[PDB]
Amino acid sequence: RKIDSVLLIDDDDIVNFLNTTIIRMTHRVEEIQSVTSGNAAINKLNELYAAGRWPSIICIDINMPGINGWELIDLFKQHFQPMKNKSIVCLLSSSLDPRDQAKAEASDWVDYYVSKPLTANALNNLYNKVLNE
Repeated sequence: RKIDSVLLIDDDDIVNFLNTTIIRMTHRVEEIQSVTSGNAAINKLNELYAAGRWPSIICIDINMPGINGWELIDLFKQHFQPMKNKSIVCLLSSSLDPRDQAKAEASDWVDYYVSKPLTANALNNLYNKVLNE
């Protein structure tokens, strides 16, 4: 019942650190990694496709120096459509907004949209989404 992994994309280290603690507190995930930008994300997911590997869950901060989480998804839509459904994608935004909630629901790449850091509830649905895969 473990989860293979989660990749976190945020440019704020304290948040990556917090989120990755709160995932540790959950005892349900095998490996956790972290990148701090959209292009570093590409390079890593890319290095990953190249392996059986694809993160079990992906979290992405909307607001990021350089391209934001929406542009990163637009790029996923275009580089990585193999995986559109081999992943579970969570978007995060410090401040929650209705516009964005709606796009997340729209988008078939984004499975969820929350504030920051991860909570235990949010991680539980994410785990349930990977299991009702």
